[PDB]
Amino acid sequence: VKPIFSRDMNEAKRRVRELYRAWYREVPNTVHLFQLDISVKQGRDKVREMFMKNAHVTDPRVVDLLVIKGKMELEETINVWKQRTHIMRFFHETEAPRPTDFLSKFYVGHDP
Amino acid sequence: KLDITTLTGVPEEHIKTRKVRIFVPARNNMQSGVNNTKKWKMEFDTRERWENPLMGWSSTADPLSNLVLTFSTKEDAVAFAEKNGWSFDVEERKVPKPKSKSYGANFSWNKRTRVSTK
Amino acid sequence: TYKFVNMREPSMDMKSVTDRAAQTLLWTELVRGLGMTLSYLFREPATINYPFEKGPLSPRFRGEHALRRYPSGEERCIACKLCEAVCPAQAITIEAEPRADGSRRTTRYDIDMTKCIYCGFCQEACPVDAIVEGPNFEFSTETHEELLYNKEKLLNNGDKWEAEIAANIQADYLYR
Amino acid sequence: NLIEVFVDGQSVMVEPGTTVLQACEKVGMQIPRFCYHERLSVAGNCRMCLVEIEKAPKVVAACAMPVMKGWNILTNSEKSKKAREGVMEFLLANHPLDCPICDQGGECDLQDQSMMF
Amino acid sequence: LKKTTGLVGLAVCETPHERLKILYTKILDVLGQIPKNAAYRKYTEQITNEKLGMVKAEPDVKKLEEQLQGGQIEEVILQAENELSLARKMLRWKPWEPLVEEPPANQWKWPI
Amino acid sequence: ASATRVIQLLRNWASGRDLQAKLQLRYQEISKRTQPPPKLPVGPSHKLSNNYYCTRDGRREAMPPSIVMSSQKEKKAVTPAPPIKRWELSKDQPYL
Amino acid sequence: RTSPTGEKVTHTGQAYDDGDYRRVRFSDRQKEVNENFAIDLIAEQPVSEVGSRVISCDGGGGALGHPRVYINLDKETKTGTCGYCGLQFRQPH
Amino acid sequence: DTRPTIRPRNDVVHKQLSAFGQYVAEILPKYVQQVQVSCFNELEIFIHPDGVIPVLTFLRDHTNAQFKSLADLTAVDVPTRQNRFEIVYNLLSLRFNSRIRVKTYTDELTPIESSVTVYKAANWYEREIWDMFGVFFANHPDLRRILTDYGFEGHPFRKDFPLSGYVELRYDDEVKRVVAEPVELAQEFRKFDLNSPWEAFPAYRQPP
Ligand code: SF4
Ligand code: SF4
Ligand code: FES
Repeated sequence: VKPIFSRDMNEAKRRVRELYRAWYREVPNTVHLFQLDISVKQGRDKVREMFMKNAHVTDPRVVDLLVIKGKMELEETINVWKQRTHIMRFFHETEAPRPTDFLSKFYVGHDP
Repeated sequence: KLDITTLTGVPEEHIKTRKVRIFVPARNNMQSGVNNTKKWKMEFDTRERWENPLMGWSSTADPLSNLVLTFSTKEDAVAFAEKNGWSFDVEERKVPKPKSKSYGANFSWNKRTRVSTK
Repeated sequence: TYKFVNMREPSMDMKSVTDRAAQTLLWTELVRGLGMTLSYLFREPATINYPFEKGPLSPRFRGEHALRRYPSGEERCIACKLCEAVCPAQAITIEAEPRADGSRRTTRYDIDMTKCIYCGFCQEACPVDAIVEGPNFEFSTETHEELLYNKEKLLNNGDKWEAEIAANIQADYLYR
Repeated sequence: NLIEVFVDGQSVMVEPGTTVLQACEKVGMQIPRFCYHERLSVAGNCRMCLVEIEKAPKVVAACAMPVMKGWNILTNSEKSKKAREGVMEFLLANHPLDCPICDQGGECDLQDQSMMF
Repeated sequence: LKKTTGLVGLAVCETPHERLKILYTKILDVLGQIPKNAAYRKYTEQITNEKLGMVKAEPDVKKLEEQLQGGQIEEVILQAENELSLARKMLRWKPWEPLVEEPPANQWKWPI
Repeated sequence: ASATRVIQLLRNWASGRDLQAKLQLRYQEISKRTQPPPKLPVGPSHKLSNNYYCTRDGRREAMPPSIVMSSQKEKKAVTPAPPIKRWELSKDQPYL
Repeated sequence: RTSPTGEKVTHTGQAYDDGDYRRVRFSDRQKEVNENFAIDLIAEQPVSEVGSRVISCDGGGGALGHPRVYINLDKETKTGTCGYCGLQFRQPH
Repeated sequence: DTRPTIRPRNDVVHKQLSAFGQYVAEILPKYVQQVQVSCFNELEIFIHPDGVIPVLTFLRDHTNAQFKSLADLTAVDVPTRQNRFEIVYNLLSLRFNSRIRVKTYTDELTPIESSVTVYKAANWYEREIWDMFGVFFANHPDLRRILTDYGFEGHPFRKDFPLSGYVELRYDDEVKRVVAEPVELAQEFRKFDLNSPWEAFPAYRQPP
């Protein structure tokens, strides 16, 4: 199939690393500009966590699309198009912890 | 294999815990029309529908409780379910048997098909 | 079949040039607009003394909903549920059971005025003129919950505005 | 054994003794019907399934009439349309205005067939 | 001469006939660089020859505009420029070649 | 309007027009708010004969779009339509 | 009528039980209850007598009522009841 | 038929559009796959997805096709196809007073050449197609969210996207900000099964 930006996973992994460097070097500015009440480590760990969620992906086309969406998210953060509400949406705080144990799920509700 | 799950934006709870059913809807027994039993349909699994305290309306926390996708063939539905990482459950289409019907049998001479009233 | 706005050259006659210079220096068009708004000053204002004076309305006005009753006193609603089916905002919720007499009477008829689009499709679909958007439009509430009307709220509304609702129906039903 | 009949010109191979309604169902045409049921004996009294056979001057009842080889069934011809409209008009002549109060409403064969034919 | 073309951004050309002839000759050359059996070359050559003959036939600007039915002569010049650019691009695209690929099965079937 | 002659003259001079003629406020020229009952006419299909729906079913006389060319198994150049005729200048007020 | 808790009962029979927290919404406020139970209002209407074997009721007013329906009056044990109106009719006996 | 209820049919425009469709198909056989003229006189040309720029540039610059105005640019999601997304181009020709349609197809991954170089209006239309459906347009000057929320995830106009979405907003007093939470509805959207079991139009009957 026709590629999007890369023809090999190695080429696709290169763009992921480039995005990570841009994201990693942006977190100190994001905390400073948005006046976040978190630490630089928390944001950088959060960036790592979101990258690690899409770690099982093997199709280079999907990898390119994820980086394309990754750059779009970074542009909003750099340009302060996002707000403190948008930035802190990754750090789910109002959401109560949902246990993943069967017995805990059994006690709560009919959730399969 | 297509793994668009990371691009659809669906949360993880509604990708793995779900159970998509692929079937041709059964004919509404109240009617003889069969136009609805021609296209394959895809629906999710029913979940909790509690009662709203204020008005008694049936509340829900299932965002996929109203999704009914229509497909031309079974293979397309299976492919679409595989694209989004949904555990599909295909039910084979049931077609009514060809039946031998004879109006003359209503007045049979030596058979039980002879009717007593018209 | 078409017209040219602008596209009008000015005459360069010495009289016309002098008139244009006088307009530029003495601000003739500015004084013209000043006179226009001064004339508007001495007009009679179009304000109405609300709430003592109310703006014009028509018998077709779509306002607060109400469930009407037959002259006999019984509800017209026979729970056909097509007013709920036609409602584009899905604001109507209807549940029905065979009443003690055996008639088709709703047990729940709930419309959230906070979701309704005041389209009228409900009053136009009802085959017995039961649900009818009445003439009331000033029913603002201090809380959100008051806008989630029950069957009791609608029935009460209908009994209050019946005289007017009937009169409006009588005035308009020939167009429907 | 399969004889050949035509539904709107299209060829179709059917068994001997097959009714017109089944021949039309084979190609995908569902002739309107009230009295006919697949699991009941053929009655032929509702007269809604009347269809025009090409070159024939009379409209047969598809629910009862068995096909003959070479027949061309004109499901959507003008004779069939007029027969369906007349039968629906006769059915609805004495039918009560209970649609709002009738529980069959919204899933009524008489309503849908009146809307369509 | 015409004071203005009416349209904003379109300037009056003091030499319409010469410009039209030059543009049409350039278009004809670029079409001559195209294979003969191609339908684009044949159709565009026919149109350009008709327009060039009409230009050579009538020296009057307004009568030429009425005969061309392309609006004002400056619009005709712009159309000729666009046609020349299109011919140059089609020289690279080469659309006279057979179909790239047939639609996949039921790709243009409606309804579902 | 309930405006004195002096006020009306001042208003007309300041505006430069006769405002008392085309008053914006409505006093009596409006239609009555209690109109007589109407009687609307029936359409062209309200007849008891020669009115079969098959002869007037526009919704069922539509057809699937006609396929003109499918890749699946000297002509003159053709425009999508005749070129648009040049518009003509208005004869009421050609130049505003 | 009044529920044992002291709360008026609606025409549908709904009344919050004493062991129901939802009754607290009526503490400083009222419970909206219609005081014109339709079932009581229709039964008040008398049964009209018509000599004909089949009559038709439109709810009164013509186009301002309900779809016209025809009611059989053959059963002498019962009275024909309009589906929409609820009015009762009886053939003289 | 005739009489007031039916809509009059104009054969002249039908013939003209069919002729122009044949013309376009002859000129561009490399990309044109199918040509149709609907009964209400609307011309559609079906183009292989690689033919976006060539066919549109031809329809914009050709002397016999001056579709210099991009009326619309939308996508249709049909999840029953391999290429579910169907990109539709609506063009207007002020010179010949007619309109034409160009339809291509694309997957959830295969990109489409951006027609910004052809029509400058295609910019925001392609941005909206990307935002709503997920179709990526290559060589696009600025592709990003145009209609959805800034931190929105998912493409809503897809047929498999839920009507109410997956997340909802509210103001929390603890965090002093608007927070996104999984969607919970006080009343569920009552899905209606409205399709009649009887065939309505015999002229569109698909083969068994
Ligand atoms: S209000 Fe009218 S339309 Fe709605 S359920 Fe009652 S009778 Fe039917
Ligand atoms: S006015 Fe419209 S939106 Fe409101 S209840 Fe009636 S039909 Fe529904
Ligand atoms: S279906 Fe009734 S006569 Fe055949």
